[PDB]
This record gives sequence, structure tokens and C-alpha cells, in this order.
Amino acid sequence: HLGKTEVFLNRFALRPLNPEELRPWRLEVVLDPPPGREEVYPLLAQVARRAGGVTVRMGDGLASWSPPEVLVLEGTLARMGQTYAYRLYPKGRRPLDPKDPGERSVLSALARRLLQERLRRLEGVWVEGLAVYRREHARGPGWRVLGGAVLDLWVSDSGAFLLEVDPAYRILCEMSLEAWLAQGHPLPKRVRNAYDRRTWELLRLGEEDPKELPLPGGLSLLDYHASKGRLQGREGGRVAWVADPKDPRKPIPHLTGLLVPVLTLEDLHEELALSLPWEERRRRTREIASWIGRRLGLGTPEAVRAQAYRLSIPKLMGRRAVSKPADALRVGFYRAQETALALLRLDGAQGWPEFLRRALLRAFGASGASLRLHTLHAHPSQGLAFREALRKAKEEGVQAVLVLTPPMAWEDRNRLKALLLREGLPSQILNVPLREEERHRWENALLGLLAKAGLQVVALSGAYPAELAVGFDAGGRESFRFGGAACAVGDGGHLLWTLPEAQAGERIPQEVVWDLLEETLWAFRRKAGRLPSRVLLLRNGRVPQDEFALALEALAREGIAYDLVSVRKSGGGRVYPVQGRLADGLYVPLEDKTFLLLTVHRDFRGTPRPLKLVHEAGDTPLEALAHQIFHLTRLYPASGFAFPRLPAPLHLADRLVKEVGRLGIRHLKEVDREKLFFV
DNA sequence: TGAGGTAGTAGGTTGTATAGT
RNA sequence: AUACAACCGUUCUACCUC
Ligand SMILES: [Mg+2]
Repeated sequence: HLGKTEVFLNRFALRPLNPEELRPWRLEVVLDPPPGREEVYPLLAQVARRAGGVTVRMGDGLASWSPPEVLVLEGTLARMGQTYAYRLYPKGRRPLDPKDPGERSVLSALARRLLQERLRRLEGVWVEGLAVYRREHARGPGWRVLGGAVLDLWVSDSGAFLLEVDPAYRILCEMSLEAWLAQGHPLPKRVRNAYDRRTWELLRLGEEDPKELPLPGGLSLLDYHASKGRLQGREGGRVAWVADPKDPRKPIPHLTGLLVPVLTLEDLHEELALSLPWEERRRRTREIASWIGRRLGLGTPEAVRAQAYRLSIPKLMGRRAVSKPADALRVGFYRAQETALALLRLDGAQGWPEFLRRALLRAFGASGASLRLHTLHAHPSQGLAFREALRKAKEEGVQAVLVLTPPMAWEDRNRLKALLLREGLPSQILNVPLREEERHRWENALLGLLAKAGLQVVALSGAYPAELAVGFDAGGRESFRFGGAACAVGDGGHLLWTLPEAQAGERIPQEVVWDLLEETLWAFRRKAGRLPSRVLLLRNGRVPQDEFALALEALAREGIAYDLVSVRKSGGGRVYPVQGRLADGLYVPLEDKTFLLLTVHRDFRGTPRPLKLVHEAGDTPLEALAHQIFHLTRLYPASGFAFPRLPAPLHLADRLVKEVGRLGIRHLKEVDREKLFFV
């Protein structure tokens, strides 16, 4: 069950490395005072930057593509307050073999630096690292938007340059605060220094004179900024009151002549289309690749191809087959039970709208389960009595409450949610200027409601390598030492979530991961009276792989087969068809155990971002894994009309982590973990 | 709070380090 | 909190989609 086709990656093959590049100059470093021994590594890279060439770190020394005589071989550094004196010593050259991953790594660091350094020298071109911006996409009243691309340059195993390209844009507010003010434009959100990158939350304009404000040092504002050479060639203008990097109420003094506004997208909207149709993006990518090759003498670009296989579209089962979850409202649910729902009105109206009661009764008739609708005659304004009302509805079997309400402020939303959650009542909010013809909104609402209640509504009828697929999210951190969360989808049925639930400090990451996993295991055991034969482990690849060692070990001790797979929402590059149209379910195998996956592609103008996956453990054939993950993409019961770009367990753990973020909510004790309260 | 995506940007986190010796 | 380094980037705004 597949297909076959060919695609271009947004990578390009360029010229072979010439003999000199294959034989970099080697340099021995001498510092004073030496020190470090274990800290003698960031220092090495820093020296490699101070030298001022195409030079990188290589072993205990330096590799360079720049002749040592055009380097700053002797100079000084200031690292964390300490001042070092360095001298570089040319020690001849040493050949590097691309076939050695270490040496090729060095070669690629050199290639990257080559790209950046050579791009800096181009006239009529703006460069901010691995980003180059040529043309001018749009300009108006003091600000312009430049169009270019983000790049990378590394070295193949066959010893040739490889150039990744992807068009981006840049919003430059090429002016000054003072002026910007004049144009009559409104004071922006945050403001930025004109002499560095530190940015302060713009609080208010001042009322006093810069030559008066006494600073902690004896200096005034104006001559403080004058002393450090900043008023040299510019008019300081009026005084401003910026707010600190983090957050505070204690403001700081600044100058509208040393401040530059920073425009977000919305600021431009108050005057866009920075998305590109995939055809246009491919074109511009090619153009910029040939342009770079031309200007840098790297030859004419050969776009790299790759075989791609069109995966089979999954079989979504409600009562019968469905194209999308929303249809199950007409057709019926996969596994319905005796369910009790509750209404909570905050618009001071009475009961269920008729079309909602109808839609629900219909959907449940088509499922033969018997539905029971309650109404909460209670309000949060009551105090404890409200909590009591909630408790009563719970004991009467209510599983979830729909909340008809005008647009709630963030804080009130979270407070209300958390409130119902204390009494074990998941809730779906429906904003109440509500017409019946708004089918999408209230049907999605209804789906969320039912999901929260514990219904299944849809399933994948297929057969898959692992009957348990659990996804791991680590919040916004690079480890589970500070907690994270898991969501489990059982082949394509049953849904569970788990929190770290064991403090957030002196926690061993491996043990956290194993705890999440073990709890999902035990949930599965409770629902099935057995342990699963194989589990699919999905992580977001932002935490070290070592953090799953204990979980894998434990899965083995228990005779449970596994497959560890890493999923990265960003970095997969772009993917274009050679001929024809680009479609869903694209599987694009790549290097050692890694592949691309173009899961989603609907009526959006912009180019799709393929997923990048790495089979890090287990002996399941890649195509099989890609199959299962792609199908897991279609098992999100809350979206109803559109599929998420990520597999259900990861998408779920994302919404979960974000919701715990929004609410409390350490011990969500009364909430059943079969109930997806966070969608 | 209806939800899916591509767009930039702020915005954020985590790691090492400061001095001491 | 300072510096440096690495990575991610929901909110928001917009366009749209069903
Ligand atoms: Mg929801």
C-alpha cells in the first residue's frame, strides 16, 4: 500500500572542494594565562572567531581556510571578565577526509564560516548571519521589508559543497524613534537600543530634560550616553521610559534619539502577504541558489532529488467510515456510552439552544447510546454554593459541561476552567453571540465537548505495528528534569494523558520519562487486562536521547517491544515535486534511519513544512513507522474539519502542556485521564 | 473561547560561566 | 542579575481554510 514519485529538496549540490580546502591550515593556540583544561573549548572557538578568518575549532587547536598571514594571529580576549592574551602558530596543513564524519564535521564548520564571511563582503546585500536579503519586497513611511533567504553550507561525504536555501523576509524599521513618533505613528509595543540588541518595553515618554536626570554613578542621562560615544553623529532627542528586559514597574531613563522602534507584523498590518505559493517559493529558491553560486564561485547549483512514496490515506471509522471527525455527528460515534452533559449559561439566558439539543440527540440516536442533558442553575457569583452545584452535577453522573458565554478575558477563562476542574468537570466554551448557520464553530465546540466527556467519536480501523502510541512533550525545556507530559493513543482507539506528578526539581530525567511511560502502560493494562506487544514512542527531539534509556530498558525487562522515533516540527527543509501536484502522505526516506513526512497540505497559500523524523530505536521498517505516524495525524477528534500536522499523541501532549501552563494545576485529582480536558 | 495551516517578531527556556581557590 | 552559547518560538496580527 504505497506509490512512488520523485522530489527536489531545497538543497543544492555545488562545486567540489579544491585541494586547499581539503587541506586546511592547522594552528596551535597559546594563551596567557592558560587555565581552563576543561573550559579550554569555548575559548578555542572564541579565538577562532577573533582571528577574523574562515577558521574553526579542530581538536586542541584550529583549522583554517584563510591563510594564517591574513589572520589576527596575536591579540587579546575578554571572556567572562577575564582577559587573555592569545597567539596562533601555523603548524603546516593537514588533509581532511570527508568520509570521516569528524573531519567532515570540521570541513562543514569551515564551509559555514566560508558562507558567512564571503557574504559579509558582498556589496548591495544585507547579511545577518546565515540570512541574506537582497531585493526590497515592500516599503512605506520609514520602514521597509526586505526579501531574501536563510542559508546553510556544509560538506558532503563525497567532498562537495551543499547549499540549503529557503526564502524569508525581514522587517526593518529603518528610522529613529523620535522621527517615527513624528510621522504621527502610534508608540509601538517594545523599543530597541540603536547601538546594541537589548530591547526595552516602551512605557511612556518623559517630561524632564536629559541633562537633569541623575544616574546611579553621578552622571546625567545625556552625558552618560555622550561619554560612551553614542551621541556622536545623532540627536538624543527627548527622554523615554523603557521597561526592563524581564519585567518590572521600576522604569528606566533613555533617549528617543538612541532608540529605534521594532515593528512586529501587526504594526505593518496597520498601514502583507509574506507567505509564498509553493511554486513561487521553489522558483525564488532556485534563483537565489544560482545567484549565490555565481557570486561566490561555487559553480552552478544541482538541486538534489530524492525518491518519495505517496502513503495510503487511512480509514476513519465513526459508526461507519468518515472523511472527517465532524461527519460523525451525522453518522454516529465509534464507541458511544451512556453520557450525561451539562449546560452552563453566563449570558443570563435559560436553556439549551434548540439546534444544539437536536444535533446532540441526532448524533446519539445514530449511535444508540442514550443521551442525558442537564442544565446548571448556578453561577460563579455565588461563591461556595456554585462549587456545591458543580459537585451535585458530578455525582448525578455529568461528565462535562458546555459553557455558553460572551468572549471571556484570559484570566476569567482560566479561573472558570480551573474552577470546574477542581470538581472534576471538564468544560468546553462556546461564545454566545451564536447563530445556527455558524455550523463549523458550534460543531467543533460539540466535538470538543464530547471528547472531554470521554467519547471516542472516531477511530482508525487499520492494523498497525504498535497498539500503543505515546507521545512525550518536555514543555518549553530541553529535559524532563523540570517536568513534562505524555499523551497516549491506544491501534487507533482509546486516549490517555499523564503528568510528571512527582515534583519539579531534583528529578532524574530518565526516571521522569519512565514514570510517564509506566503510567500510560498501566492505563493500558487497566483498559485491556494485558500489556501491549509493541509501543511507538514519539518525542520532539529537543531533549537528549539518553533520557529514554531507562524507559527502553524497562520496556525490555517487561517483554514489551518498542520503537523510539524523534519528530521535529522545524528543520525538515522544503520539499517540491519534480512534476505534477504535491499531495498529503508524502514519505521521503533520507540518510541513516531518518525521513521526511509531508503529513498535511490543504487550502493554504503558503508552502507546507514537512516533518523530519529519526528512527532512533527499534527494528520496525521505516515505511511502516511512517505509515502509522501519518495515520495518527488523522486521529484528532477536536479539529473536526482539518487534520493536525503532527501525530495525535504529540499534538495532544502539546495542547496538554500548554493547558497546564494556562491553569494551575498540579494535582488534577478528580479528572479522569481518559478525558481530554485540554483540547 | 472553534480549529487547521503559513508568515515574522518578540519572547522564551536551558547550559556554561563571574568568585573562590 | 551580567556575559557568552545553543535551540525552540503558542501568543499576537494577518490571510485564509472547512
Ligand atoms: Mg477546545
